[PDB]
Amino acid sequence: VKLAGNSSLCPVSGWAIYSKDNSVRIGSKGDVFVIREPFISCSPLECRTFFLTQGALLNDKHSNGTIKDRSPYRTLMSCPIGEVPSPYNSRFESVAWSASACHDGINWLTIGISGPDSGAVAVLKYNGIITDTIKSWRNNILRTQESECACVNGSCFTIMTDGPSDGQASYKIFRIEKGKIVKSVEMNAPNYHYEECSCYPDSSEITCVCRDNWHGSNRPWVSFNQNLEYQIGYICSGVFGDNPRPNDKTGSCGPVSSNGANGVKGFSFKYGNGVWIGRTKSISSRKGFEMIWDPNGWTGTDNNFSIKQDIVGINEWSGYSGSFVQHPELTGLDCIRPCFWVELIRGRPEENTIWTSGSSISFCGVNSDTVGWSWPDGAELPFTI
Amino acid sequence: VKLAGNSSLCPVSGWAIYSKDNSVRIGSKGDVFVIREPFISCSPLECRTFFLTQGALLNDKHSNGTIKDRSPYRTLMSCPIGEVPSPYNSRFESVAWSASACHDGINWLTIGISGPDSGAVAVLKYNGIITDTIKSWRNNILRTQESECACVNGSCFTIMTDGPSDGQASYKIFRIEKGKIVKSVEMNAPNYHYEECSCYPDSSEITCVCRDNWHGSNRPWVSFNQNLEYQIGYICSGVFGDNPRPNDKTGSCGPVSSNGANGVKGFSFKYGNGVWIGRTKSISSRKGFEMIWDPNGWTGTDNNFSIKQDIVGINEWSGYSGSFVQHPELTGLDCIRPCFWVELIRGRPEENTIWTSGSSISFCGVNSDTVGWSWPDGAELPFTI
Amino acid sequence: VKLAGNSSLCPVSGWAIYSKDNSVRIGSKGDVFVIREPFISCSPLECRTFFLTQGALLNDKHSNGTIKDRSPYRTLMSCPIGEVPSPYNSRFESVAWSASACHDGINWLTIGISGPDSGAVAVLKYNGIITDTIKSWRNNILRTQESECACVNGSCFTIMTDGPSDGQASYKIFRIEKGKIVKSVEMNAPNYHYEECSCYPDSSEITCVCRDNWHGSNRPWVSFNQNLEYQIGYICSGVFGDNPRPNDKTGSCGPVSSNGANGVKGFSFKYGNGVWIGRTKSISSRKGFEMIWDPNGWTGTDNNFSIKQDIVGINEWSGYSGSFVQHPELTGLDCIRPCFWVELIRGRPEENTIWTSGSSISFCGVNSDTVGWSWPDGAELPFTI
Amino acid sequence: VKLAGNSSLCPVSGWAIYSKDNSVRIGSKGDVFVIREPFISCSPLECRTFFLTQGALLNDKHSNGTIKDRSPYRTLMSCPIGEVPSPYNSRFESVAWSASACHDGINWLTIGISGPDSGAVAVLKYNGIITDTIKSWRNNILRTQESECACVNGSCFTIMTDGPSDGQASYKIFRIEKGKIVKSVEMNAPNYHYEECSCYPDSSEITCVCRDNWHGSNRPWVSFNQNLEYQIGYICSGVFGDNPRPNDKTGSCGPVSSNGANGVKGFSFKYGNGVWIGRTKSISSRKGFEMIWDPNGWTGTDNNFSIKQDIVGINEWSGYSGSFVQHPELTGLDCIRPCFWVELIRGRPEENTIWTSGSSISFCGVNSDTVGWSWPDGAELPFTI
Repeated sequence: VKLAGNSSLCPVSGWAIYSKDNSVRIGSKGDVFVIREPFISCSPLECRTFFLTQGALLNDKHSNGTIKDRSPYRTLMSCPIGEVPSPYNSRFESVAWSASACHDGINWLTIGISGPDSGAVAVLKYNGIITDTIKSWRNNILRTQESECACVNGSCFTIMTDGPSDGQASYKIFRIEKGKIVKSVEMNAPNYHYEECSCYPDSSEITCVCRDNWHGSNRPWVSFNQNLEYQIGYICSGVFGDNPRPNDKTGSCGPVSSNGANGVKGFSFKYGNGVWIGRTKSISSRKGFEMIWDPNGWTGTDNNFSIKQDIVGINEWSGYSGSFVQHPELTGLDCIRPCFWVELIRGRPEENTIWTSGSSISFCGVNSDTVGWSWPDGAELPFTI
Repeated sequence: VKLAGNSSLCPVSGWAIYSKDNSVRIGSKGDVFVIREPFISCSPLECRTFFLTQGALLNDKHSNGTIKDRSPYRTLMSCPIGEVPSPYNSRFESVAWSASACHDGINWLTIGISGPDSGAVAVLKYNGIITDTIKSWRNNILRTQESECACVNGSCFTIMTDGPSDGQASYKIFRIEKGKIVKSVEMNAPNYHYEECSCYPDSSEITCVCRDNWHGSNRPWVSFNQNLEYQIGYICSGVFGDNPRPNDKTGSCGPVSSNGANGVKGFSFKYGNGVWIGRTKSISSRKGFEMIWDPNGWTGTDNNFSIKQDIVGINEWSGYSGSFVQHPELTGLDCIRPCFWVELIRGRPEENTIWTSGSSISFCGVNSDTVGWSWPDGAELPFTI
Repeated sequence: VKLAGNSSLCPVSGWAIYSKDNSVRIGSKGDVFVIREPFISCSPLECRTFFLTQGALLNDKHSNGTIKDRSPYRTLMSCPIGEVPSPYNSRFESVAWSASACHDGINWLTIGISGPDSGAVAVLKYNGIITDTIKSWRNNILRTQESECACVNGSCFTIMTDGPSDGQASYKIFRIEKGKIVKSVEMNAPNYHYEECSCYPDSSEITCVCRDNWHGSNRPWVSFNQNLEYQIGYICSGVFGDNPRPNDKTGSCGPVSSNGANGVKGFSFKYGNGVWIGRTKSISSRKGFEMIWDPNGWTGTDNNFSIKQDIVGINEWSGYSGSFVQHPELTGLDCIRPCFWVELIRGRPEENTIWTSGSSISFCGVNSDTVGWSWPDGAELPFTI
Repeated sequence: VKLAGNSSLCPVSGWAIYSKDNSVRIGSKGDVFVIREPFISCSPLECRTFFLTQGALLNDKHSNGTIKDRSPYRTLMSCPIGEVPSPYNSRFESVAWSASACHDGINWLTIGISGPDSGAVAVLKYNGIITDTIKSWRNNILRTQESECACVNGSCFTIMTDGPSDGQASYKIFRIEKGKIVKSVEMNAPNYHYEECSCYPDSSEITCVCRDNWHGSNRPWVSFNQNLEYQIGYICSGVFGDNPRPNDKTGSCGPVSSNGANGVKGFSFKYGNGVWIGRTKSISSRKGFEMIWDPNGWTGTDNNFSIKQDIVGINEWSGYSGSFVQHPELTGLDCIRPCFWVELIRGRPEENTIWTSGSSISFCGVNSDTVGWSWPDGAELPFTI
């Protein structure tokens, strides 16, 4: 059966920890991959964790210099949620250095980009069979969401970027039906930057929250229906979500350019005028993580919020964060439940090692009593390599 | 398709060894988890072993100081019975430092407690989906059975404790239907201590034998129906149950306080006025194990018994002990078969290592010819690390 | 649907290699068990290899002194045919130091003996549930076939021995229906010895060829119907079967006491008056293996034969040998196909190591063109331990 | 339902990266086999990778001298596509040093040759059961395709060679129906050499492209219907196929003998008069790989082509190459899709190691936009052994 997306998003007041993966603690002795960008996607029977292996095992000589991110060895794989990425319990999905995966209620769809920086090619697979193929239209690094896409009524929607990472790029929205592209629309967004977007279906409509890697320290968004009729803007809130970001002050609808020249992959949930902002705790480095509920944070420019929940302590390393969705066909409720994941990066950029790998944690929103704590990666670096 | 639980408990005269796990012998070279409290639960198709990993492998540098029991890295996992807990053959269940799991004949229910000591939160999962959530009441260490619960007619019953571990705590009984809490009742038991209960169904009723960690050297019990109408007391037999216990003498129906200040998790089966007491051979440390049949132990205060069976030698290390049952929907008989498991702890508290891990053995009650022997953990400590 | 054993045994003229296990070559780096007596049993869907793990991994410090054969750590496990006995791909069956397993077309039956020498107890499991239990009746040592048993209709037939290994013991035949013993008969065989039998069904009758560890260098046999009406004797051929055997000469109908004081587990197939003898190439040590077709070997005492096939070279180590059967419900033919397995022992009793482990090979009987070769264990001893 | 063939080969204009396993650069730490001659075969549900293990793990003392390609330890195994060949995730198929496997839409058929050089015997298995067995004729090294065969209307067709590898051999075509050899025809091809052929079905007929190991630097071919009515010849193109080959010039319809003393396993697809030649970039050693589209290459002797795609760089090691097919019963299209695989050999023959192992990559043909790149093996030799 298909996967309808006509039911609105569940209102939540807290987040309960779903899964925790101890990849780097177990990888000092066991055989686990050196992974990056570990997003989670769910199916009407189970939820899988998708990661981008670098072709090497942890605590090995082939994990040297894994700060590189575009090599002919990166592959997309998947393992059951909560389990370490290992060669003996992972499933091969595609060969890619940028990827995304979804389930339309019948079969898995995976998009994977692999090729030269000028002329990369995206290969679409439906049930493990190549169905369609895209090529770069502006001859720069072609990127995908790095997260799961949104599938509504049997059609799955993704966003791809092509162009400079510090200038004006080109943005495209795709509608995919059973692995074949049936409609693509190029966004007309001058003075905007969309990159590594997190998309969820709400009311037969798709909402994506992206990162501005050029001149924005808040987060842009785009919303479109099944005919790809889009609306663009930024999240107007004093609770900035990007990293690096300035200290909290009055935001604006336009790209706020105070400390916005890079970013980290993030997300947010729209609840009318409110937002559930998930950001780090350090305005300079990727340290800590927290959840903030701003009652009027989607259109009102002030730094006042209502609820804050602690997820990772301010002294513990953090990284990419994205959002996934559990449909009523799986949970059994009458609405769509929001969930999210966080990646805990530990390695070369900020520590004196030769590699770079990240563990993951996952939370799901509930209407019950929840507590805030710190669930970090308890690895003891450096390793023996 | 759901478990009825309306049959009486099978009368037995002996115990036949069901499974044995050589986790620590194999973990010196292989990749196995550092586990603790490995209870067992059965389903209408198979029986699983549930353990609480610390997030590190045996013979690894991350197994240092695993005598700690409440950390953000402890997770609940499960593996098929008789198999070593390994990253490559285990299934992730929940994130918890105190957990219990059950099967109501349709789907698996797992309760998992994780959070701060003052404010811990229990997350209930039905078929891998978060369904309900509980929070601590008295803001002390919220703890659960550490063993499987009892499911009768589609409802599963558990007991949770909240308060001092050497004083008067608060005790609660829960009824769970398809992951949602339907009814909770707070026990009114002055001068009692209930902790780490082992519950089994018998004639549509639930009986739990718990651990008195405050002033009792015998074991308390509680019995309730599906409406949570409870009866409380102590197992008044001269054959004491806890590990720090006096030499055998006339017991009492109230808490006997001679050597009882820090118990160990155990069990017992009621057969009218009789009991099947499972205890350790040493009254000082967790060494040895045996099963004793007292014909009038549940109500008569004398130290005379009838049958004793040897399960672990007096010079071999022992640990936690709990009880599980096999329903007629699985065995095919007309009554509920009693079974139990023992954990064999090897590590820091009594040996000169840096870690603490435990293997397990299992026994099933039969009406045939059985022998008493010693089935210890044949590990040779210390390890390389 | 249950297995019927009414179709006669297939006439064959050669043996084609079925599977080969490189357990010891792979176990120098990988994690494989230290196994012994690796028999094979088939099911209407697949064939499994059953072995007796000793609780330790190969190339490990717990492999010291594995020449011992009765310890509380030995367990019966199973893995798919042709695959190494690894902890990550094996299934736990029972706790035993002497075991056998069978499939009656519906579910797996496993018998496992574990306990003291004087008082060992056999635990019968049907579909993983304990169903019946036997105790030693002469209180010396309780042994089983170490191979698969014969299943006709829903009943499976095994032979158990109890008594001296160098004197006169007591012999019993069991009929098992759905895990429960329905009829047992004690053999009256003065001046005979049956220790490790290989049983196959032919025409709704069961024939077992056993080991004489007291008198004879030839092999005894027993044949019985479903009511346990047995016939006893010895294989009257000049082509002797046991490993400590004399040079070929005229055989005898009773125990030939020339070099018969020990023995090795073996087999033979009856074809009227003919036999398919599987023996070792060395009359003093367990080296080499071959299959010999004697047209009148079952009753005619002469050393002349017709066909010989080489399976292991005379300079390569060999060991236990047994026979299994592929029923028409699996192969699809109209008769029962003969098959056999060989164990290749490498370790302490003949080499300068600290351990003792064995690999396995399998052959199937065919009416096509086949070749004789040597398929030994290519391990390079000693290891690094 | 059985595969039908019955449809023509899909016209393609490019090749999309399908799978890639990083076996050699994961086996430096993990446990992977020392494999050689991989190939991929697809079933109506999944595609498997078949390899010929040498009985030893990578980075182990038993990897010494893994260049002897005919030993009694080589076995045929299979693992899911894109996954490393490991003892814990691969299935045993047969014992062979020369093998091929196929799926007729119902069950897997595997052919495996193992035995002496003069007297090797091929064992045919259907659904894991030995069904037929065939023996050598000219008492030389009996070879099979080393690739998947072609199954049309429930019958699978293979080619075997027997005779000198530098002279005139004997070639045979087999039709196999449910594991039993139905019809065999001996090819009458004087002054031809057929070896290691790659066969695909097209319009209910079989076309095979082989290697000439005696005096040809181009590639021979053979095409036959279901009654084994064959047509023989050579690929008449100036774009030569074998690895030892001269510089491009006008080809010939016979065995062009310039540098044809040896060869490497390869393939080609016929599209009327055109060819899709897959060859290496180095005319002396096995380095690089590319696909070339010659519009009239099958019959027109000129060196002009129209399309070239880069798959491995000229400075990266390459090896065997073969072709497989995805039927409409799996993809869902209306025609047969062509795909191919490449093996990346790294080890003793060309580098200063003690072993020889190869990774693999796979491509499938599409009518979309594709890019040429280099997807080599990123191993860093020598290892620690």
